[PDB]
Amino acid sequence: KKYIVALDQGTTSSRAVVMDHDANIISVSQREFEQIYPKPGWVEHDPMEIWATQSSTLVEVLAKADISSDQIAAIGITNQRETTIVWEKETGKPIYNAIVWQCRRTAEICEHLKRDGLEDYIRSNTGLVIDPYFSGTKVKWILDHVEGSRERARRGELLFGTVDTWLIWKMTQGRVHVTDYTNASRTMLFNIHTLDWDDKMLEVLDIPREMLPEVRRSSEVYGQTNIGGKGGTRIPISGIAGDQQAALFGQLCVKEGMAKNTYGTGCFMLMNTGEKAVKSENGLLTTIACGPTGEVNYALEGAVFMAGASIQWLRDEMKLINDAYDSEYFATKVQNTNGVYVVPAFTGLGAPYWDPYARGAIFGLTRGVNANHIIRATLESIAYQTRDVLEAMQADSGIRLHALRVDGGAVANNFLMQFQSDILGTRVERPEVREVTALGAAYLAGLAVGFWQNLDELQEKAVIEREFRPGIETTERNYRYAGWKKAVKRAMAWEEHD
Amino acid sequence: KKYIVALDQGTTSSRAVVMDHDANIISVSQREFEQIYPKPGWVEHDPMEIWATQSSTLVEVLAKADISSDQIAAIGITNQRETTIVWEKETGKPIYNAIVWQCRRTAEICEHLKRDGLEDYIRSNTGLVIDPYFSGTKVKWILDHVEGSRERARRGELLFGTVDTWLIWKMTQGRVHVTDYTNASRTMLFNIHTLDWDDKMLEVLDIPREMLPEVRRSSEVYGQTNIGGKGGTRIPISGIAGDQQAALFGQLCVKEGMAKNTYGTGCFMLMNTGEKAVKSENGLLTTIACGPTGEVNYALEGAVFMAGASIQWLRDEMKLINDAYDSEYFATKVQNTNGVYVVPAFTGLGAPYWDPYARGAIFGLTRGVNANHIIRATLESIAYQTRDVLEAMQADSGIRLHALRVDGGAVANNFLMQFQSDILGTRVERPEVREVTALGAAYLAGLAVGFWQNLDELQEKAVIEREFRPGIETTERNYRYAGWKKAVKRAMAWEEHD
Amino acid sequence: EKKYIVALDQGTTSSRAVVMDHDANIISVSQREFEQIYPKPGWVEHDPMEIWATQSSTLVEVLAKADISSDQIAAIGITNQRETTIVWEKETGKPIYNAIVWQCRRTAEICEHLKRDGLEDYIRSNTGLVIDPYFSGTKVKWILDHVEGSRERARRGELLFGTVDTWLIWKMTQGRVHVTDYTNASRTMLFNIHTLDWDDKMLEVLDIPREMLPEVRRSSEVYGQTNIGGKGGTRIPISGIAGDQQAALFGQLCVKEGMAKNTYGTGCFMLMNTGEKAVKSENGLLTTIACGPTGEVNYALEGAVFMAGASIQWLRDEMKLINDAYDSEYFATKVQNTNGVYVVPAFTGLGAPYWDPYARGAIFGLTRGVNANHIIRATLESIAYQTRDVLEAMQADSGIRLHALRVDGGAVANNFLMQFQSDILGTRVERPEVREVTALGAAYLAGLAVGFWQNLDELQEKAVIEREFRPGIETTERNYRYAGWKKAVKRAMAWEEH
Amino acid sequence: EKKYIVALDQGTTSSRAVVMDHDANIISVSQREFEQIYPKPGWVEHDPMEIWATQSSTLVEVLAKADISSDQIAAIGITNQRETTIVWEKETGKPIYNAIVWQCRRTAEICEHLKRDGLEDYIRSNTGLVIDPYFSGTKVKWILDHVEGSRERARRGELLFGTVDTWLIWKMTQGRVHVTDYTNASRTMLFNIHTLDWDDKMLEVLDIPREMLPEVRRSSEVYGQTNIGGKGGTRIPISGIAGDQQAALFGQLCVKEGMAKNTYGTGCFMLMNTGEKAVKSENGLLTTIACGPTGEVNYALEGAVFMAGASIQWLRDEMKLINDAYDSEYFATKVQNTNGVYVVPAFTGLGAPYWDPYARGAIFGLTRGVNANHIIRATLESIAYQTRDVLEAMQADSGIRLHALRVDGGAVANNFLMQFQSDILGTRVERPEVREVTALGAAYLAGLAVGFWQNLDELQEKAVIEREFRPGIETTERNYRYAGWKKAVKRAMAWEEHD
Ligand SMILES: Nc1ncnc2c1ncn2[C@@H]1O[C@H](COP(=O)(O)OP(=O)(O)O)[C@@H](O)[C@H]1O
Ligand SMILES: Nc1ncnc2c1ncn2[C@@H]1O[C@H](COP(=O)(O)OP(=O)(O)O)[C@@H](O)[C@H]1O
Repeated sequence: KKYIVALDQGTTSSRAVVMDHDANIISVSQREFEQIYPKPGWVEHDPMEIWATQSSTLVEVLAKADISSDQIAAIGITNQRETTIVWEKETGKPIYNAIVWQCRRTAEICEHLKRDGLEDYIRSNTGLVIDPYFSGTKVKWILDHVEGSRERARRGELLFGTVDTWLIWKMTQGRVHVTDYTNASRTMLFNIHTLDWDDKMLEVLDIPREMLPEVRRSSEVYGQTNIGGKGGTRIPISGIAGDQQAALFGQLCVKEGMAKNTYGTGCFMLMNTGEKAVKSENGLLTTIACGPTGEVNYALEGAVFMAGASIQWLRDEMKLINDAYDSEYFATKVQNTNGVYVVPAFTGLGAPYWDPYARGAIFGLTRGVNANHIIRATLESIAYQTRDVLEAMQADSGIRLHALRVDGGAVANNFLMQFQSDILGTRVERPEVREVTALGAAYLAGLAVGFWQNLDELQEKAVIEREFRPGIETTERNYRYAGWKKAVKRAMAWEEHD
Repeated sequence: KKYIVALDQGTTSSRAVVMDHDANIISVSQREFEQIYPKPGWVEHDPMEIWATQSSTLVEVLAKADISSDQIAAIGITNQRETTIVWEKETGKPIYNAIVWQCRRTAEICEHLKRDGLEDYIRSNTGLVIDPYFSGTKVKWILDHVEGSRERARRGELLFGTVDTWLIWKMTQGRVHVTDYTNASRTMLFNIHTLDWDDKMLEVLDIPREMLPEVRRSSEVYGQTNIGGKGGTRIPISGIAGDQQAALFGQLCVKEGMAKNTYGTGCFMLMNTGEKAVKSENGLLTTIACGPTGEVNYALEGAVFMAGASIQWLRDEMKLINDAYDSEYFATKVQNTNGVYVVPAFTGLGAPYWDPYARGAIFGLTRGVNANHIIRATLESIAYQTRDVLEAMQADSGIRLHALRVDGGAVANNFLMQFQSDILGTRVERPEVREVTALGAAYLAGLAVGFWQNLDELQEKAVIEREFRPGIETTERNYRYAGWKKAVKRAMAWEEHD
Repeated sequence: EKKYIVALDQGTTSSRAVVMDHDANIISVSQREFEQIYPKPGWVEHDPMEIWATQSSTLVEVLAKADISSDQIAAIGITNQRETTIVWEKETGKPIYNAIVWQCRRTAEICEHLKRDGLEDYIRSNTGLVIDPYFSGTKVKWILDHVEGSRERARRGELLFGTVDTWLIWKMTQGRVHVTDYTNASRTMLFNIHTLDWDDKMLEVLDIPREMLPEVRRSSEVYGQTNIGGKGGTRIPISGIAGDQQAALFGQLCVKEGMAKNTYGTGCFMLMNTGEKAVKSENGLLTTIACGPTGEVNYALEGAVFMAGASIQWLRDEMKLINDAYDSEYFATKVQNTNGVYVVPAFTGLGAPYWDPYARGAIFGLTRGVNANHIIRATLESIAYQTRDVLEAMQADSGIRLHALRVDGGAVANNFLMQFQSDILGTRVERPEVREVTALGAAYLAGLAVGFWQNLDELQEKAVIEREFRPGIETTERNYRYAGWKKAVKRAMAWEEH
Repeated sequence: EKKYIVALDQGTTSSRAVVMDHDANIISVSQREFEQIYPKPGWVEHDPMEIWATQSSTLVEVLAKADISSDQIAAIGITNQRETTIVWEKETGKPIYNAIVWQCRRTAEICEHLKRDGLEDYIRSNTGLVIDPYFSGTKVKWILDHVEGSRERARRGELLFGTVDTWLIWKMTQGRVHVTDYTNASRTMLFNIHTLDWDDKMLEVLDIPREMLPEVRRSSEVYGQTNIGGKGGTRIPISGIAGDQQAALFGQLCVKEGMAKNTYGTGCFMLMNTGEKAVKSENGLLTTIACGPTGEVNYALEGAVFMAGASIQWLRDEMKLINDAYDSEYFATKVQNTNGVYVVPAFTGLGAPYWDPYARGAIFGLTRGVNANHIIRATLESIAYQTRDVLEAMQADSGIRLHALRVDGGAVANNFLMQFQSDILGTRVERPEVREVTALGAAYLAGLAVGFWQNLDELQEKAVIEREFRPGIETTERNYRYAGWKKAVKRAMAWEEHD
């Protein structure tokens, strides 16, 4: 009994990870899963595939690392936060695929609410923005979209759930219908002061309460699981959080003012705002983090929809790189983007913009622009975007951050990193372990299980493997930025409202 | 006595065709040359390299076809229209590279003029539009960049010329310094009415009249060349015309209201308006063509900067494809652009927009979008463009095309062909022989020296290879076209000038 | 309850997991490729943890993905890559050396003495085996000698040995179980095929402590149970074991004497069923245990080809000449002959009927016009060649003239291959509807065991000849191309220095 | 006045034209590759016209682009690929058949008849050539026998026979002149190297009308003029011709006995000057004619290897393994060695010291973990091997172990290869700054005639070794690797089936 196990249900892959008591990484599992675009603007995931992969990674992580059911103190869980599931309570079968948080299909529905004038209400109790991004719209969607859903829904025959929930249920044979604070926040269904489903929003979206599941603390005993092994082995489930929050947490951004920015399929920037929830005026998200004890807290969140994904697109779709990591190479074979700009609004915009109608776009093409500029453009867009939110933050925040605690798959790229310090004019912290989403999940659980007795017990745990100071002139910084800002403006509003 | 040679010094390649009296392409020779992009929006060529390749070709088609210097009746010359070259007479060495019609460096220069109510005149006098495209401002520009050029030139130390102009001089060792009408009407410098150098123009731009060459007829001995051989052999240069203008003539559009479309590096639609010059109101150019005799005729013209070039760009720069023939195969792997649009303003706008500041851009980008979608979007810009002008054409022309006739490299592409057909809803006629440009120069030089008594002998000559009636995909046309429009507006105004 | 049977295929390049219904319908498949280690030219290894880890996650995964729950599995079938040797520590359960693969050749040295020593007839007689590094014996000894004080702990109980099945079953029973079937045991070169038990002459020759040995068992029989979680007290019976080859002969219903099949996976295996008589080869073929219609020990004539689908992987992965294995046929068909080039896929020694551990891969007949495609096709070709090779011996040894070859394996997707083979043999060819005959074989057995099925014939109406390739062209070529091939071989033979 | 000499390099794969000056620098170059045609597996053909046309445009382009007038050219030097045989109609000036590339193997059969009729000794002694389908003889005859009434017209004075120097010049004199040189003429196996003239037995044995051969001349000397137009009445002396190998040797100032060079191109050639002395060789080398310090007649030991640069071109154009020959280096350095792989590149048979028309190209040591890097790498090494093969025959035959190796050719750029090479022989490898040496010879051969330069000394210090490669591999290793090759080689032999 001396291992903790984090579960990370990524946007593109399912991960499984293994730490010890000194919190190292004994092992990793990963599997990607099919991403579906039934139609341009839309994103879906197979719930079944989401599962399997997530299960198998679990099982495969121990196997290979040669660990037995028995030594697993507990299991923590983080997931991508907005994607929505709905299935028959009985058969445990989805009434429709999972709609990822990217999928813009409920834009239209958003229009309605915007118009009924719920904007202030929503910013107010949920702290969210009216976006197809959030779960509510989605649920109403399956709901309206499937024959007598609403009905079954009422007869409590159907279960609504995010990923964490779905995970756990499956996990516990349908025994446990739960989810933690953090994940509830982004549903735009649950009140954040109150701390429990906004009664108003259910009516609004026309959503039968029967369907929701209990909400709990992010750090706590929720259940157990039997994955086989040596007769009588049950594994506990003591930790749940959205990756974002997980990272935040595994980053030890446990006081107000503390923040990090993560780089994976998207970009997330979160600042801990302690016990008090700052209402943003600069196009940010107010949300729930975790205190040093898995306690409710608040946070300022800036969400970027596309980051490493552009890069995935380069390779899967554009097929211009053979592997992610190549980007560094190619992008550095030139001195600039040669006037080029990418606006990766592939799935709309996001903070601080919030533009369901924007699409992805390339700018300032000329004859002599080759592929290397493009790729490089792609990277930098990442860098701009952040700049977009960071400011917003300092705006809303009132704090002027002095360095950037980043993390994610992509922090591995040094270019992007340098580029980022430059463009920012800020220091950039690069911790020695980049799977913190996973840590935050280990941390939360084992906490819940006295695997660790408190945070501090970790503290000297977090190590900056490298830091980046800028190097470029203010003039050009702003100079390049302006370009970016203009590029943005050309993109927004592309798609037509039906 | 047996053959005539056409010479096509095209934007991207130098060429040499051998026709017989029967009007048959007996042998061919292509050579490609370097495209220089000193910087974004600028495109130069090496004048020597132009020379270089163009001589090699001629020398090459001949050998190959086992043809002796004596057997050639005349030499015709066609060329890329607007590139300016400038050299010393005493040495025949350029003070600068050829500056391309593409090249957008003289934009500032155009704003001065615009600023000086110079417009009405220019249009009036030259039938052109203020824009970086003309050798006008170009010339000037070199003059201002090279130390004490002006003075030398005044003292007639420096020669000025277009391409034909440079070729002929080169080929007649300095002996002859001349130009034809068509060409000359593309300088901004020359009066299409008058039939001679506009002084205001020469004044306004401050170009020394010494540098200009003799404007001549499109069909007329001008001199001769010595390419060795038996000995005593001298070959005459009987024909000259701007390629756009040569193509039109080779299409035998010698009567008023007869049109053609040309797709090579760029796109150029022309209409023979007979002895009367029609003034554009729709963004079109008024220019000089040839009569059925090689005599001054007038044409309305639409000009698109980027046509075949894009495929080359995907090719050389993007490397998405291996060959331009390819493109088709990729485009037909998908059934729509996935809503992605491309605007090939790599080198500014042009007809009917004229916007030296537009730069290329790709729009409606999304995650399921791949290379093919892209390649295909690329070909579509092509038809979109042609549709654009084709309409100014009919506004201006008042004539409704009951069918397009076309030519150039690109027309071998049936995707392009058929698309174009459905996009326009008009029929598209494709010849068996597509180098109708060379033909036109064959035709002129030939007509000149008695090789053929008239166009008559050449009428029975053509043959349509394919006629592209518009695929049912002629219902959804404004719809497609409409995205197009939207898209363009978004391309417009990229580069910074203020 | 219990509607499903699960086959486990632990192949040389991947591990699978297959779910059948009572109708013997693959309700789900799972794969995951795994590393191929070549510490040195001529040697192949695997990681027993990786073999494990893969095999694990697959099972878990097919289940998952198909929504089948543990309570529903009547039993589990088990198949494996046959010769590969593993040696762990009973306590820790950890290995003291990587799986050494049948392919591997480090043992020829040892093998060298055994020849030296006179051990032919015996080995062959009692084993029906030949002296070669293909078989586990030599391998074992090897590790024993390489690992320090192996023999001690070996005799002190301490170390276990196992083939794959051994290794997987040991692992799914927590160590509780240490079984093996006949089929499998035969391939060790350690155990007596007549006697039905470990041959101690051997054990003595090779100096292998019987402590470390496991128990030979019945191919169809409950050996034990596994626990993979679920509704407490859930466990699954392990009723089936076979070497995939034999495993395959069975799935294919070749349970009567004179019945054979050919299998095209990573390699090539032809086996004929000899009823209860163990026919002694005299043409380079092996004699091995097989399965009667009840799991009963039968006997077989077997031809073992080391490089078959392996070659194609080489091309794609190593030569990188291909993207997908399915590509191969396309390219090959791109040429029309191989331009007289031959490929000899002896990357891993010779194998029947030659057995030549000193031969290495080689390519012949190259010329300046020989290109990739020709080469590819040569590769494919080499497969139908090695086949015709053994097929002859089969009918030497068998004395039976097979009228049509029945086939199976992953590579039979190849129409080209299938056709070429047809022609090369000048015999018809039967492609089944399903190709996972191997996993099938395994389900059958373990299901027969647990009464899933009461008899084969139940399953007879299963098997649908999806396609039949009849011999194409005339003899002449046949023999002609063959001679070509023979030549080649002889020059492959004897490369390595020993 | 006349401030420049121009060299025409006509190679097996591309047509060149170089422009130098009095200070023998290179003002410019123009190349162009031309189609390799393989009618049948082991058959090598070229469109005479393409050879022509390419040489033309190249000549033209150098001038044109360098801004150089016919009036400025002191003369044209000429070199070519050596065995490729062209035969055309005197009237029309048209090839009766493609040009048969030296590489071509189609005449083995015929070489058989030869050996069989006891001629090995003679051929070896008057011509200095070994019986193979390498040389011109059989080619001609082949043609001859294959074209209906050729022989007839060929006596009837209507048909012409030429190597490539010869087809060029005549194409550039409008048929005025039909000449050839010592160097080239010696590779036909129809020319006696002492007598220094057309072999009768030769013509006899082979049935070739004396009436078709150009006339044999010096290497440096004025043979004609050409007119390429320009400023009226401009003529250009054609003042030099040599087989490019001999050209290289020459352009290396390889001019006294003991002096030798290795050239690495589409093939690989190694030759060493034996002065005036014609050494018959026992070790498989070639005996031929080279140039004296004045263009006078010299002699040499040649070592001819069929594929060097061509092997890579096969990776690049056929196997598509690399996209650029220069890449080679890159790839092969991603590996420490070659996983026991060996590439024997007998695409075109053997060649010295082997001499095996039946030999095919092959690959050995194949194993599962062998990737394309190893193949490329092996490819490279084969070059090094073969060199070491001829190299030895040479020391055998001449008693001298080369202290340093003077090299050149297009492939000498490959640093890897260079080094490997050093390693494999355990000899120093001198790399000149200008590797374009074949041309240079030609220029030298020309300007010299035309008195452009009066002596070679004028030319001496003009040479500079850009790089020296010393062997960095332990003897054992060195030899060890050799033995392997040697083994591989044999397996390669006699693959082909001779009825
Ligand atoms: N099959 C093809 N499909 C599409 N575009 C093509 C195709 N072939 C050539 N192109 C383009 O057409 C142009 C060559 O046409 P051409 O008319 O010969 O040149 P130019 O206008 O300068 O004289 C290049 O831009 C080339 O990519
Ligand atoms: N870096 C390199 N490595 C290997 N071969 C090279 C390299 N660079 C050029 N080459 C090769 O050298 C040959 C060119 O020979 P060169 O001396 O130019 O041509 P030629 O055949 O006419 O003598 C080509 O076959 C090319 O494949």
